[PDB]
Amino acid sequence: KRPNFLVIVADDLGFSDIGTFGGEIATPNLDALAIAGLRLTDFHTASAASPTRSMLLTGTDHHIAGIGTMAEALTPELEGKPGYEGHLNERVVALPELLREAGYQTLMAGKWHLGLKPEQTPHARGFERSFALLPGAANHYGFEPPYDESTPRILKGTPALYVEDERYLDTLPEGFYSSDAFGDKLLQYLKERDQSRPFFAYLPFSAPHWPLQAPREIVEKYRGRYDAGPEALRQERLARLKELGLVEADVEAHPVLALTREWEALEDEERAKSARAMEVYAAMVERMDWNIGRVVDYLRRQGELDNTFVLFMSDNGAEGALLEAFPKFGPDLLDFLDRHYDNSLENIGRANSYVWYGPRWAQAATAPSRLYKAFTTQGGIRVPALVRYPRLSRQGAISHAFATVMDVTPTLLDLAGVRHPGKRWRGREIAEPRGRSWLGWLSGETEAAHDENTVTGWGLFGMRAIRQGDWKAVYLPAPVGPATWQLYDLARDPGEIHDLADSQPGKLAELIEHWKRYVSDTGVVE
Ligand SMILES: [Ca+2]
Repeated sequence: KRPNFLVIVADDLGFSDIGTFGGEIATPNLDALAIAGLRLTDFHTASAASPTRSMLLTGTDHHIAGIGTMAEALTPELEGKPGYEGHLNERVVALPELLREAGYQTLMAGKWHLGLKPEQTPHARGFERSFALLPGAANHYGFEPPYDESTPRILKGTPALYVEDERYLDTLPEGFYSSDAFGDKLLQYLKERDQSRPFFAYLPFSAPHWPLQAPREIVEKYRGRYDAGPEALRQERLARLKELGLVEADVEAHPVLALTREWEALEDEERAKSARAMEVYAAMVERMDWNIGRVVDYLRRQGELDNTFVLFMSDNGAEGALLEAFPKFGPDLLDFLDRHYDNSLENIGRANSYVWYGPRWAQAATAPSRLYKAFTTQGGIRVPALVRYPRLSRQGAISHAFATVMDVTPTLLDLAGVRHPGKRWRGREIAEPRGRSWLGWLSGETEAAHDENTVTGWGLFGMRAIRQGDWKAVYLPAPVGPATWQLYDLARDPGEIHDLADSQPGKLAELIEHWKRYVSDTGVVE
């Protein structure tokens, strides 16, 4: 029989957060899947949420699929540019659209971030059943601030805007907490399914994305765990990554860069609030894991899990952003939060708190990689991923084989026996995948789905990367980089520390040719 699919996406989860990826956070359900499956150390997304999601569900690049930049970042200049529509566009066909016409039941519960309008919903784009947060974020409990002209832009852009199928919801249920509600709905849809046909189940959490919020009883489990701070944590993560074989023992970690005060420079009250944010974060991840368990355990008891291809991934690097640092997110975010929320120590994590853990906590989870979410360095794009499917040969191991989010759609089509329709679908021109099916690799026929000549690009927020084999060039503009192409050998320098631009000018030049072709193939506009 054709397999089921369960595609689970964490939101801004960091590389070493989960237990089997070197973390101290309780993730038993994921860990059971991970150790019996295949853990990926060289799996890549885009550097931010909607770009990644557009790639996941198409098998092509975000600049083609409609999210050339984030909608919330769109300009009048970028306006009519193809692929910069700000929603999944009609130049692509989505994975669920293809499966659904081939007899799969398409079921989703979670964050969408691929369009706000009726014709852009999961219902519109291939899901027979869906319960979805349409924006990029929202209050986990559905506590909404006043909305008027004076509301910070980052809050105006993140209302708790939910749909079920075609119905825009006017209320949320009592006791609504995002991760629990997604677990509840997806379980509902699975229990309500036609058991005589396969399913494609999509479970995009909004945890552990800001605002950091979680049940108090889970936050309590972490009381005091993070009192030694983000650098002490980074060292624990690095040690554990090397003990587990996820990173080689000789790997040189990128230095931590931030403009904030280091832990030892903070006052006791400042530390206590920052540590509490990280305790809350941990609980978000544990609670997400618990919901995943509810879904997976149900499938297991049904006798369906072993014929379910289970993919878990984060959508981008850990979130190091200081939301107060960007005037576009304002005006006066901190003041608004001071007047509308309660970020007192004892209230952090509750519905009427609103915190984010910042650059030092984030870089603890991306280490040894350079930087974090919204950068084209490895910190922003290399994400934890696991595949559990016992029909595959490559299970029980850790793989450092190059892989991307664009490989997923072709892999699942392949397993489903469903052909990509080529260049036309429903009477319109569509893009063909840029990724490659993982089947030969995971079936043990080949060592990897890519090779030394594979070329992949990235570009978002003025930053660039271009990679061929294990050679990668990066471009970070001022004030966050040198506004010049830097060149790295990822096989020797996973931390992107040693710029080889001057010593290997021919390799850089080759990569710059690839970058131009990437721009041209995908329609990148800066
Ligand atoms: Ca994200």
